[PDB]
Amino acid sequence: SMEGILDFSNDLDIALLDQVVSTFYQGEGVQQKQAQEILTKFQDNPDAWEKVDQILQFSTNPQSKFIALSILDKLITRKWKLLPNDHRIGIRNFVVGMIISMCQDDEVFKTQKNLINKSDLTLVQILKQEWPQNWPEFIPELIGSSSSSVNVCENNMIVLKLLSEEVFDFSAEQMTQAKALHLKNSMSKEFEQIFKLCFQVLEQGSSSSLIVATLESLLRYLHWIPYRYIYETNILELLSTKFMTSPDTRAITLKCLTEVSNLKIPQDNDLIKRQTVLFFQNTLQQIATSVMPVTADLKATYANANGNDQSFLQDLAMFLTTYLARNRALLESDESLRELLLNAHQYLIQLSKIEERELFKTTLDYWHNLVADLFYEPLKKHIYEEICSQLRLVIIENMVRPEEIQLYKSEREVLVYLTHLNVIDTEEIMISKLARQIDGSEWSWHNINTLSWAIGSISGTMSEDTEKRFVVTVIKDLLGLTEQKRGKDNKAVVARDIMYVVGEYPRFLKAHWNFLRTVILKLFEFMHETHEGVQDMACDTFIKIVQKCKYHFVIQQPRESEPFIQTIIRDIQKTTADLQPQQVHTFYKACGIIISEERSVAERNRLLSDLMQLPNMAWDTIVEQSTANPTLLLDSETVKIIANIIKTNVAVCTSMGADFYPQLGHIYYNMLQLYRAVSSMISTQVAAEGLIATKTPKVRGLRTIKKEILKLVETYISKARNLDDVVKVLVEPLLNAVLEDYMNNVPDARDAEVLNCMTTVVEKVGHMIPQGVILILQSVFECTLDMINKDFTEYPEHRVEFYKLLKVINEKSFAAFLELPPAAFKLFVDAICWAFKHNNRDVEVNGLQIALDLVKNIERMGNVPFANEFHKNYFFIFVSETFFVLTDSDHKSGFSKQALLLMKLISLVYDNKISVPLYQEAEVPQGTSNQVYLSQYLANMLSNAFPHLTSEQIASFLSALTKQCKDLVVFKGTLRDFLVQIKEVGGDPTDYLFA
Amino acid sequence: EEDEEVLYKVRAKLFRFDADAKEWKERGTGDCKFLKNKKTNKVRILMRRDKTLKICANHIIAPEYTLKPNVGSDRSWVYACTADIAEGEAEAFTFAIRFGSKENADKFKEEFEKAQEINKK
Amino acid sequence: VQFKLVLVGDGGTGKTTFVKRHLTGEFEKKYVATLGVEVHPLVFHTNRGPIKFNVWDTAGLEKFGGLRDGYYIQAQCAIIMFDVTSRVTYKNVPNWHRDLVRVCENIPIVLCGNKVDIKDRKVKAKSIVFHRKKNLQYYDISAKSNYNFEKPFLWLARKLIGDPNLEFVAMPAAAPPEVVMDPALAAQYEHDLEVAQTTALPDEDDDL
Ligand SMILES: Nc1nc2c(ncn2[C@@H]2O[C@H](COP(=O)(O)OP(=O)(O)OP(=O)(O)O)[C@@H](O)[C@H]2O)c(=O)[nH]1
Ligand SMILES: CC(C)CCNC/C=C/[S@](=O)c1cc(C(F)(F)F)cc(C(F)(F)F)c1
Ligand SMILES: [Cl-]
Ligand SMILES: [Cl-]
Ligand SMILES: [Cl-]
Ligand SMILES: [Cl-]
Ligand SMILES: [Cl-]
Ligand SMILES: [Cl-]
Ligand SMILES: [Cl-]
Ligand SMILES: [Cl-]
Ligand SMILES: [Cl-]
Ligand SMILES: [Mg+2]
Repeated sequence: SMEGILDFSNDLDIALLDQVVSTFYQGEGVQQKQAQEILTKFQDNPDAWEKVDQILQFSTNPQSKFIALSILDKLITRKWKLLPNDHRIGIRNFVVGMIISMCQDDEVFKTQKNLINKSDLTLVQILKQEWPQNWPEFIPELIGSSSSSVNVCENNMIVLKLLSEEVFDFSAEQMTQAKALHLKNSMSKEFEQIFKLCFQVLEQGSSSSLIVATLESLLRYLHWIPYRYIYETNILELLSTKFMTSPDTRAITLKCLTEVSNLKIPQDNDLIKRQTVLFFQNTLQQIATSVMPVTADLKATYANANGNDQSFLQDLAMFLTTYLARNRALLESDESLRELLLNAHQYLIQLSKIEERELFKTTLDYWHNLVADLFYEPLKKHIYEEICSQLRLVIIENMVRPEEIQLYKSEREVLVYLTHLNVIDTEEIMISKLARQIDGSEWSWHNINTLSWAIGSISGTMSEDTEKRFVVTVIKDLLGLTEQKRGKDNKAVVARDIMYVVGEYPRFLKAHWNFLRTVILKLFEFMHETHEGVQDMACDTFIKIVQKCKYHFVIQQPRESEPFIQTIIRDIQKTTADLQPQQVHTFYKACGIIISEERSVAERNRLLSDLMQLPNMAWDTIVEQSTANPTLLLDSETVKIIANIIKTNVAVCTSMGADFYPQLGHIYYNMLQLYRAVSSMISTQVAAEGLIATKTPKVRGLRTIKKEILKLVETYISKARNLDDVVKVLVEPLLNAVLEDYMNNVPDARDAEVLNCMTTVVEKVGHMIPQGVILILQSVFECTLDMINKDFTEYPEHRVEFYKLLKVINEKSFAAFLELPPAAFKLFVDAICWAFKHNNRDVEVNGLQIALDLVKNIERMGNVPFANEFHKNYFFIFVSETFFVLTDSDHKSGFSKQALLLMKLISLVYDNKISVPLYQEAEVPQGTSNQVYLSQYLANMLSNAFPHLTSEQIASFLSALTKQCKDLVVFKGTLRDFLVQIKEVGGDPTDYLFA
Repeated sequence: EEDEEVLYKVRAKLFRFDADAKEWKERGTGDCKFLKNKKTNKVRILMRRDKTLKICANHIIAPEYTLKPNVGSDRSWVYACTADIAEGEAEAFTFAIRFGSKENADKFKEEFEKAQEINKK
Repeated sequence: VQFKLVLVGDGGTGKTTFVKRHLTGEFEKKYVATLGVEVHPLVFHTNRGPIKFNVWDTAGLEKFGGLRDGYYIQAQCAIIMFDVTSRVTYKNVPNWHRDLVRVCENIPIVLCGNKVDIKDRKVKAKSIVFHRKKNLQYYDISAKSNYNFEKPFLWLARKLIGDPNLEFVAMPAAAPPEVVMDPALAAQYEHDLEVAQTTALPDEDDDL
């Protein structure tokens, strides 16, 4: 039965529509869902708008009337201008009439705010179409009708709020530049009269709901109106006194005063400065007398979450921070405003203690502004000494782990400034907090962790002498805390915190070799501790200290027999014996950092030799037995050992880069033999077991070997300084071992990592291997394209790596594309346009960049057959493909680079930089310029694609695009204007003259 | 769970097999517990999701059940369960459970068989 | 004790994936765009008894928008979702908020930045400020890693019940029934188990 309403050959049964709507909003499961589908199809019926007037009159369901207005809104915003004037006036009148009628009934006005607000927004959609040009007395009649009734006056304030929002706040994306300027100027020209209604209601009104709606409209007006409406009327006084006393108006009033604080205001006017001070004084006086005193526990109030207390305290933080960030200098020099200044900051100290992460960040941004200013501005810090002392405790008690990168950074910067301002106060707070860990009063894992992070954060702020005393004191206290504590859990928490603190004071470690050596040896002891987290923190602290203090490991320290790097390498088997593979890799990586400090080549190469001794000997043993009998790779255990050898090589190559070459040279030949052997096993296994083989632990392990070998080579070549060796020694064996294997595996067995490795090769030495680049394209291009051109989802990594490779080949070795046979060059253009149509931002952006780079590469060839053939074959393909993704609404993320590409293509023809006619002979008179033909081609293409546009709209748009094709920002404005006009009927063609 | 002894506890990800969609669908991640009822000495699997603590497995470790390897994993078990009540009404499922390591999966199988022998008495 | 919750935000931000994970525990890797709205009851067990959300998971894509703001009518709470890997999805948050609060003037709303599991984050912490003036709760979330997975619902439950000390609790676990195998479905179980053993488990590279 419910599907009856979709039958438009009948008259609509409103009793039925009301059933469907009720079963959707109030019903359940199966029937809620099928009602949903019926309502959607009803609403989207392009004749459904004809039914709206009937539904609004005869429906008893305010939800049906809401959906009716949704249907009408689709008509108003998209097809309005096709209606005869009489019909548009008909609709305007039945919307206004319905609004007034709903407002004049008290019961309806109270209980149906949803339908009234929706009606008001529908009215504003009509105003955007009709006002003022076809409705000049709208604002006068609204102002007039406001005296008639308190409900109509209140609702008129909702209409004016929505109008201001639609014109000033949300016009940028929804209207042409011209239409936005027209509506902004129209509201501006009539605001004097709107303001007088607003002001009179605030001065004399007694309805709380009327006053609140008036202040809600004022909040929107404050985004755009001139300051004089606020500073040259009584309105500042009313907002900052009367409306702050009433809780009903307080929330919206605070939000208004925040926006008042952001008004553009004269800067050299003592009266205006006094008014700015006065409204702040009034506001804070009302808070202290009507809401809570400066001493109030806002942490407690906020936690209790009574009524609107949380939103109010959020709004107070926003108001104080906004006002003080702009105006605190007004309060700083006059001794009579000192109490106001410090009371405002005291409210902010109390707000900063609230347990609410996002509110804390708001206050922290302000504290950063303040303490940065106290650090640089003369004669200011002394004002804020008690505020800063309190803030030191708040920041230390709220310190987060450095893993929370933005919050830790903000907190550290604030605490560093505060420490500089008073190092004695900072130290005293941190040492007394440590004492409350030691006496058990504040002891917990979270609390010792928090304090450790705070202590670490201020490294570098103290003098070296003060830091030395401070660090020794902290380390002594944490060592005593560890001894005192019972159980492995407790001891491990404090031990992690000692190693965290030590890791953050490299200046101290570099001055105290004996202590640094002790710390490293204790970290080595910890690398045998199986207690969860200890081995990880030992390895993490090791590499962190090495990164900061590497030089102290590579020199011979006084009273040592050799550089400490030799001592580490000589005992590495024992040190690393109990570590997991990833921990071993970190350890080897840290050793590589130290070895790369040794700038004597002989000594560096010997340390590298000695570090790689264990993996090299395990490698040699495997190679000897893997060559003597190829079966032993079957052993899952051997595959894991090989993978971990290669990963150890990657880790050391990561830290040594160019210096790694001799180690890569030692393994290179057998590494590529292993790549080929593993490759055979994978191909064989997939044949014997099916595609499922690629999910088996065995094949995944074999593919790990291939991926890690590609990662090792990519890592080395990305950092290589000797590119002659890369080309003469590494490239040919690499391309031989990896390209044919990639091409000749089934899609599911191809490693995306091959494409990634080849991107680095072309990036670093592409200019030196033109024949190698051609071989790379021959091996990967067509087979990879065929994997990714059936849909946008399959082989996501291949898709991304494929376009990164094409991008670098197009940048470094364009000649490789010149060598493609025509059919493959066509596939290249196809692949670029395919990248355009991705939603995936990585692929989309590379697609558009390749297109721009290709056009530039063709431009450089000058007037030669290949360039002329390119333009004749592909210019219109690139123009039309680019327009398609610009206008289809499915590729908004790529707008900038789409606009850039289109501007490049249009400017080529505008300048006459294409030497041949782009048109086929007999298509136009044989003399005709490419400018004339391009204009005709685009007019025809846009007319076919957007048949609802007029010829004049398309001609005016294209005339603007042509003129603006050397001015990106304006060109983009014109494109955005076109994107607005294609979404509606009867767009004004003069919009494209906007200047 | 207050009337039960905790015999074994391991972090796991549980899947159920969708025959319709021919694919494994995750049911939960969190602590998988073998709970021995102090009254009946019957051992159940009880698994709760991280964060929400909602039940993703609640069934007797039936002596008739057999842990089989999954083609994809050296750290997972697949078994038929004829009566799981995680989501209310007893339902039959093909479960897969995956662990942090092969050692954890091997240890799970060991405890699961120990529980089966307890449930046989 | 049921509350209407409306989920809004750009297509592909992870609204349906987030809800589905909460409903069944599953992580849907495929993107199947919602058509208009999907309504699912979602129950949490609290120290103050059960709370039921009637989740109206709405379409983010304009071409699948259906009734659009028609879905928001009599919502008691809301989640606005964006994707921290897609800047445009954050740029659109004020548009979703606008359409939402015009229909729901005084409801608790959580802003959720989804997909924080992805290394290449595009919407930086420092950029995310829209919530402050609009009094929205904000959470970084991952429907994939379960990062802050329960936080949006815990926050809304506290606001709707008006108890800031409300906690999610463990639903106590009934003794499961003992079973006997049906010898008629022995052959059936052999087949289903063969099919399941030879279908690979997803994400074999994850930590679980
Ligand atoms: N990496 C990652 N992917 C996610 C996450 N959440 C969702 N996804 C994926 O992102 C895509 C978005 O899925 P949906 O939930 O269907 O998107 P939606 O917001 O419901 O979109 P519409 O229904 O069109 O409005 C899917 O492929 C999900 O698997 C997340 O936290 N991390
Ligand atoms: C990891 C825990 C379970 C047990 C650890 N208990 C002992 C560790 C203490 S604690 O880590 C500690 C002990 C010493 C000590 F050698 F001087 F004692 C020195 C340091 C160093 F090197 F950082 F200065 C640190
Ligand atoms: Cl200032
Ligand atoms: Cl503790
Ligand atoms: Cl140094
Ligand atoms: Cl030497
Ligand atoms: Cl755009
Ligand atoms: Cl249209
Ligand atoms: Cl069985
Ligand atoms: Cl549920
Ligand atoms: Cl906030
Ligand atoms: Mg969805």
